[PDB]
Amino acid sequence: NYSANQYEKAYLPTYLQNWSPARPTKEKIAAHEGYTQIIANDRGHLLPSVPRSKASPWGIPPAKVTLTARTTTAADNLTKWIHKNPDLLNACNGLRPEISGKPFD
Amino acid sequence: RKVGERLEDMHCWKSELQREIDELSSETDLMMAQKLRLQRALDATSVPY
Amino acid sequence: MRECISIHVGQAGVQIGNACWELYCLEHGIQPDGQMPSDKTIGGGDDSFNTFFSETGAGKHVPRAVFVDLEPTVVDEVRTGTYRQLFHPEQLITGKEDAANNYARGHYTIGKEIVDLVLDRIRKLADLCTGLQGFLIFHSFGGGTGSGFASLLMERLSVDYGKKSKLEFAIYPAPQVSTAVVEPYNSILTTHTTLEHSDCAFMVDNEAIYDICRRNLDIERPTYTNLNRLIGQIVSSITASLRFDGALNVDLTEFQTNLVPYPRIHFPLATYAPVISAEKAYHEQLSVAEITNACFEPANQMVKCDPRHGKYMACCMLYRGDVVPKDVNAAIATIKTKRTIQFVDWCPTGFKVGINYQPPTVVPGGDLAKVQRAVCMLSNTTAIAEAWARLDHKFDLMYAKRAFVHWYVGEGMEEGEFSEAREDLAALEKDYEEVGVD
Amino acid sequence: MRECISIHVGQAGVQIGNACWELYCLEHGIQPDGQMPSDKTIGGGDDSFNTFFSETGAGKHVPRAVFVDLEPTVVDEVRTGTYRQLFHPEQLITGKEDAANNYARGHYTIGKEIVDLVLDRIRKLADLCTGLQGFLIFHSFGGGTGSGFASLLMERLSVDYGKKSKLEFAIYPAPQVSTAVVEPYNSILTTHTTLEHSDCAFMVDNEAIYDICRRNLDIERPTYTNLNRLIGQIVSSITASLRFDGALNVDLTEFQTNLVPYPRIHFPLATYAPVISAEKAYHEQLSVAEITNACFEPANQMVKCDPRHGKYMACCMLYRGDVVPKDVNAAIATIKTKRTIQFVDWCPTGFKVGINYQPPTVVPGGDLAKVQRAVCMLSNTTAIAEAWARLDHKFDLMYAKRAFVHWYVGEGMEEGEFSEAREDLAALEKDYEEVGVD
Amino acid sequence: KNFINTNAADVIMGVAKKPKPIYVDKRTGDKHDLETSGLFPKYINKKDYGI
Amino acid sequence: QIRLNREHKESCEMNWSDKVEVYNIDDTCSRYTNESTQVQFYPHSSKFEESASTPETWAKFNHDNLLRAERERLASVNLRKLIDCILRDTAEDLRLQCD
Amino acid sequence: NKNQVVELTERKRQEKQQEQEDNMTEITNLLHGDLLSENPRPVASSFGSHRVVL
Amino acid sequence: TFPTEADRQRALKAHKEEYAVRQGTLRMGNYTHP
Amino acid sequence: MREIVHLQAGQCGNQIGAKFWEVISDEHGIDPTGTYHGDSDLQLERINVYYNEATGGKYVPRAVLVDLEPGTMDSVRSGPFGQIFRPDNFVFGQSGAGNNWAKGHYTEGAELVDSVLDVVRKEAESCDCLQGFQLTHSLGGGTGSGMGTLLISKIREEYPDRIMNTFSVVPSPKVSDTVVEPYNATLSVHQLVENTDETYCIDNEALYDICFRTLKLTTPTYGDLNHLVSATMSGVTTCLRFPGQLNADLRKLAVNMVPFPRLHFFMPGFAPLTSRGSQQYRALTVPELTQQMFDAKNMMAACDPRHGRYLTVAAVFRGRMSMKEVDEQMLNVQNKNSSYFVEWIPNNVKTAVCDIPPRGLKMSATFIGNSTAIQELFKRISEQFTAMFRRKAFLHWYTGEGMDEMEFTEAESNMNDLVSEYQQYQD
Ligand SMILES: Nc1nc2c(ncn2[C@@H]2O[C@H](COP(=O)(O)OP(=O)(O)OP(=O)(O)O)[C@@H](O)[C@H]2O)c(=O)[nH]1
Ligand SMILES: Nc1nc2c(ncn2[C@@H]2O[C@H](COP(=O)(O)OP(=O)(O)OP(=O)(O)O)[C@@H](O)[C@H]2O)c(=O)[nH]1
Ligand SMILES: Nc1nc2c(ncn2[C@@H]2O[C@H](COP(=O)(O)OP(=O)(O)OP(=O)(O)O)[C@@H](O)[C@H]2O)c(=O)[nH]1
Repeated sequence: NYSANQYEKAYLPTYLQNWSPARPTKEKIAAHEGYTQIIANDRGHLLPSVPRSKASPWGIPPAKVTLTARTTTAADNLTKWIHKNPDLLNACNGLRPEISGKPFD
Repeated sequence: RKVGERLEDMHCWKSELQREIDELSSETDLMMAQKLRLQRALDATSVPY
Repeated sequence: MRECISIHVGQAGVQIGNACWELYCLEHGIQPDGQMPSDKTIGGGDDSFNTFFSETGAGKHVPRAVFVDLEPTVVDEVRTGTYRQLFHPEQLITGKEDAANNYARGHYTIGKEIVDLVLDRIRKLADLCTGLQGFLIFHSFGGGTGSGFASLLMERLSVDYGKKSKLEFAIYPAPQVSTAVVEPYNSILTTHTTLEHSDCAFMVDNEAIYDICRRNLDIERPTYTNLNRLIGQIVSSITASLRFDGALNVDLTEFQTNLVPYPRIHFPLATYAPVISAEKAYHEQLSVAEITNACFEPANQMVKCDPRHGKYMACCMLYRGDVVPKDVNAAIATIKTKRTIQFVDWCPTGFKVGINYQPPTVVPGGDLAKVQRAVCMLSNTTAIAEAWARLDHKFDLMYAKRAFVHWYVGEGMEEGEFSEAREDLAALEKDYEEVGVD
Repeated sequence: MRECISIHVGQAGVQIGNACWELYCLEHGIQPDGQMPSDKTIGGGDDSFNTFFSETGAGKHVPRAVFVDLEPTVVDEVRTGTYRQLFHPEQLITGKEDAANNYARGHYTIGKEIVDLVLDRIRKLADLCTGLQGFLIFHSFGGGTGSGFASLLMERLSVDYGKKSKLEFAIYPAPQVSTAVVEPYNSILTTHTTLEHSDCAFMVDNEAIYDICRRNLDIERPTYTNLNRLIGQIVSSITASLRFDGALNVDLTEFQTNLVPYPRIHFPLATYAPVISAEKAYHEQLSVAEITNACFEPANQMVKCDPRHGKYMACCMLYRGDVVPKDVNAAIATIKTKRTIQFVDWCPTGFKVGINYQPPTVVPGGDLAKVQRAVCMLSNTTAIAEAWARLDHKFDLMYAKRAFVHWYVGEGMEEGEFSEAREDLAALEKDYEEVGVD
Repeated sequence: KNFINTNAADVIMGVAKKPKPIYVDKRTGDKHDLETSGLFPKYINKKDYGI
Repeated sequence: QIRLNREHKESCEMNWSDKVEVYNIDDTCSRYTNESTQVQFYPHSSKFEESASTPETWAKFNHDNLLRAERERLASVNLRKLIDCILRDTAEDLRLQCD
Repeated sequence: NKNQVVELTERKRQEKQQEQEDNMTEITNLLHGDLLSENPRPVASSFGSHRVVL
Repeated sequence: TFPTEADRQRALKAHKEEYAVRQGTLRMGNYTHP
Repeated sequence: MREIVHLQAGQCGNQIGAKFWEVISDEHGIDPTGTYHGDSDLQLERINVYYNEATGGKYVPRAVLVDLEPGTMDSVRSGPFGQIFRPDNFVFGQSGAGNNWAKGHYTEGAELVDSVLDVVRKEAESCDCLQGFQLTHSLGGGTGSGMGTLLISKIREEYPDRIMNTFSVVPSPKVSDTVVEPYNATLSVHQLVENTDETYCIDNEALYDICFRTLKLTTPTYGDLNHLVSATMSGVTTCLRFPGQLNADLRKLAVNMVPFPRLHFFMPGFAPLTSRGSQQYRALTVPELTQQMFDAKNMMAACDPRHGRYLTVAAVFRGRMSMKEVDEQMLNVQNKNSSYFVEWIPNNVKTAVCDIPPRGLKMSATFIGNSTAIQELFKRISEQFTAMFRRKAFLHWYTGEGMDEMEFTEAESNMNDLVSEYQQYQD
């Protein structure tokens, strides 16, 4: 799930025809120390002491737009008319669009 | 260029005469069926006499 | 590479797309079977058809379009037509139940269960394609099945896929002819839903299509085939840049960037100048100047808008055929000098020239003339607000006496949504003069 | 060397093994009589059959499988079939009394006096074998005679032979179809007995087997011949790595080592990508890119599971036919980038690739396609727990009102074994959730 | 009766109703029940699993 | 009528066949290029220039044969309709008489 | 163009001839229309001659 | 569209005085003609 | 696919469907015996909207016949097409109605509703997904009104998601023969307006004049009148079965028709009506068709809406036409009488064109009308009811059956409420 080195032109949506970015990647790791203890028994069972992703994931008005120049009051709703929907802001391919614009005077 | 022109010209007539033979065969089958129907009617004719 | 996808929603959108694909197979010399002659053009699907067809090692030119429908009636005989062998069987989306002219019925009752399937068709088209610049959406504002079903799909394709273009094509409602009085209900519903998502919406009206033909094509008795012939020519002309090169090549990306001035309003108007009968073409001469006069003659537009009642912002001309830069630049210079033509003082230049060597072809058993120099006129003017102005007084009376709502509230809406569209429109009309004001 | 033994238990397991053996003779061209043509392949029993058939100096290919049954009907009728001369008479282990759909009746009443005879078959087969990597157990969870009898034999073969693999294959109970109401009873009984002994259990469901049959194979009226042809193809594909070579060859040990994450749970899912009708294959094309999406397309899995409702741990693809490293390594790289594919972060790598050059062949009088590029997709995900969760809320009701128990306790059981199995399942579910929690 | 004005009030307080989640399969594929399809439902949502 | 229709079928079929082979050979030969093989020196001749036909006359032949088949099919359809009507009238008359 | 126009006119003449013969055939059917002709023969849909259809 | 509210108020009065003469329903279209 | 199951009610209906069904069989080219003669490809595939398949290429009608008197059923069975109808579909009772509405609505209905519902659901499960149902019956018919009002009520809750098409004939205003008929009609319409969604209005007196106008044949048979209405109901159903750029669903039509829910009553309009010389004296042109389509004499349903105004109008055109003429004809009539419509709705015209001509003529059409002309109909029956209820003539029968005057009170009141509905909208 990492980005490779140097030859970073052979793996892009250029061939994927991907229209929702795949996954953010990086090339950097802090120098890890640690005897990397084992904290389960036989089943992925975390020993009660150690923490996990504590059941975080377990398992339309949103659209791309720039505010540009459309009446402030209409634009203000649009921002709210974009957000306040975590059913489309959290997970499951990403569900998350972008935004831009500029204010008025 | 001249050879290509002649080739497409030939291809046209090929196509329509293809299709023409096709409908001729279909119509021949249709008259087969109707001839057989007349034969059956003639077969049925006899008894009332 | 350079390709795009066509979609045909509404039972009206299927016969027109049929003619378009019927037109498209001619210039490539496609036989109805699905294969070329013994001549060598087949492969992995890479030739003039690669942008349009998918002729893989199987040798069958597979068109890159999906025809979606909700009634088995009109979608079956085409599946028994002449090129049904060409068409991918499960690309021809059929249904068993109609939307009954109801946007919401198609948009809610039946839309959920079928969009997932067509989304599967979209993705399995998406994976096989390479560059896929945009989509070709063929619909209709008074969509009996077009209205509701197009909206939901263009929502779903927008939200998952937002980084490309989406090209929209619908018949505009006839200003004084209405084959349905619930047509204003969904039409404004479609418009307000599409303003914030649609990239490029292009309209057309059948009345003036008829009005043209008995004017100069001289046929007092055309047919839908004739109607579909003209519009199919329009989309053929705009895609000739993809099909053929020229002095310069232009793309839909340029069309989007250069045509729309500002957000919301993205509704230019098409036009095709050399509309004339074969006999009138026979003993007359065509040159750039007169067709440049003809293209801007007010009676040659398919949309009932007096251009003098409005003002121009953009004008795109796409010369397909044997032309030279000299006369056209001189001719357009004279056009700039004209006084009756009134672009906004805001735009110094609003002209996007397209040059294509290829003379447009006639269709066998057709009705058009034989043209050497053609031009397509996609343009946007302020004379269009009257149409929506026509719609609102039509709609404002109707909603006050709220006819037919018993059906709409009867299957699961309320009046708030109908409220939104009116101030949505009231925004569009009020914006139209504000930008119309210099 | 590289050979194994197959076992066919339950009256369901008897036709399926036959069709597999029927299939197996085709790719080797074996005649029904038992001998090859004048061409030379016989010997001391050493050729492509040496792993499957025993064609000794007698010249007759003897399949290395045992058909065990408790009712003479189906076992005798196949003994009068077409290949009965090939088969070993008392390898066709018949019975005169049924298990009466009762696990323990099959497990206790009659299995005692028959297993020893079957054990003699095992050892007399074991001694002649050389490599004897493992076994191919064909059974069913709702085994009318499979459930009880497969359990007892598995126990005895586990205790005497614990150094080799045991490969299990059972029709998973139909989630919404229950041809028996004791079918849950014995199914949970089978599960709890097998969790601590079975090596690799692979399931499949008939309802989805039909679902493709009319979806892409387009048969509204197929029969078990088609169904056994499908599964016979599946086991043929997994044995192709044994039968032939490729870019790389993989053995059952590698799968076992690479499929099961952690002990107990050894239940992955099978899927075969190029499933299509012949005529649809006729004018279309197949390559790695599209078949990759289809095999991971959620509706192509023969198990009623949504991968989006779960998360991936293991996935195995075995490519049988003409493929190249370049596209496949790129194509899988596409899948890793895919967002819908939600593997557990525990495994950055969760794929096992098997390349086999051999194009899969058609069977005469068959219904399959003409496959050059094939892949069977073996995978394991967290979305499987619903099936067992479906069984327990089924099972808990009946057990609370203790239906049909008067039979089971009547012929020799009590509630303790029933009591034990439920918390084992309750253990499995929380285990399935604890692995699902990261 | 100003039944004209009633019809306004009839649809003004008409609220709305609901559809039913059902799916389709094929060319002429029928209206296959999505709801509890047994294929892609929300099955694991009850306080009885595992515990 | 059957006999006549089958004869016309055969004639148009043989001409179609001939255009098929000539088209195939033309396409196969057209693939030639200057550097490739299938490149041979011969002496010239007069059958190289032998004269037998002209394109407009050939098209005349084709169109005339087309017309022949067209008219024969028309006649067949007419005869079929006449037969059906005759059958109808016969049945009705017999019915009334027996009643 | 002229040749196309010339054959265009011929199609016009032929479809005139086509649409004409449709009319006379349509006229013929109306002449033989049973509803128009009101023949007293088809009223005897009964099996026995002594009994009629009411 | 206007940069300054002063130009906004300058524009609206310029069209308000020119309202009736101008064509178009919103009275922004051009009277023109000889 | 979507399909329709038909219901055959009333003793008049016993004739109605009989003529209606044989027209369909003759239109589609099936013999009286039932063995279809393959002649037109298009009619072959779209026959399953109405007919199921039987062995030997026999197309079983999916219609149910119901009555009380065996003799009529014996007659329709002994007809030229009685063989194509099923003995299964022949459900009936062994009693005489007295043609009493209450007896057919409360007494005789009770022991037959169970049986008849089984047959329809047997037929309903025989098919997959319907548009809805249509009923041939009469509002003035004694036994038909009793059965239908029961059946329509039961099927409502059974399938509240389908099309409850109704076809009823309005008795002659000048004379009703049955003197208790207005009692029968007013009772039936009370539930009918409650239950129905679509209803056709048909009058014999108009049909009698049409015989005097275009048939010109002096003495017809009642079946000849049925032949006309069967042609009309066939023409509207041609849109479903046949291809062409016109949308078929009655709901697609219905959503184009009904301004407000209480609008269920609709009037027909039909295609060239021609007399002896005029068959060879007519130049069949869309103008002269369209002229004839909106002729004050061409109407046949109730009366002249010249008295009233036109709410919604829909004409479907069957033949080789095109969008242009129907557009200009629509413009011509729109300019012909712009004021004769209502200002409440402009563009109240709904157009569809069927490209498949009928067997017998090329260019045809059908019209369905919603105007303000029905007021004359029920204002007539209004005083009829009041005058007879003024002195409760012929009432001891219904009280003996178990009926009371209070039922009449809301029935007329509901009727009166609908009368105010028509005007206060229009006026
Ligand atoms: N572009 C185009 N429009 C048409 C054509 N024929 C009719 N139209 C108009 O386009 C509209 C199409 O909308 P609908 O009538 O709802 O068609 P639909 O949604 O596909 O399905 P239906 O409701 O069954 O008709 C119609 O109202 C016509 O006015 C055509 O051939 N091409
Ligand atoms: N794999 C397979 N399954 C089948 C076949 N025919 C039926 N089945 C199903 O598989 C199940 C077989 O389990 P059982 O009924 O217990 O069969 P059994 O254990 O061999 O013995 P019995 O109790 O006699 O039937 C049946 O319930 C059927 O639903 C078949 O031909 N092949
Ligand atoms: N069959 C038939 N019915 C007719 C005819 N003319 C008028 N009708 C009327 O159509 C109505 C409907 O028939 P049904 O509902 O079956 O009649 P009913 O319930 O038995 O009661 P009645 O009206 O007394 O016959 C009858 O009431 C007749 O008044 C005709 O010529 N033939």
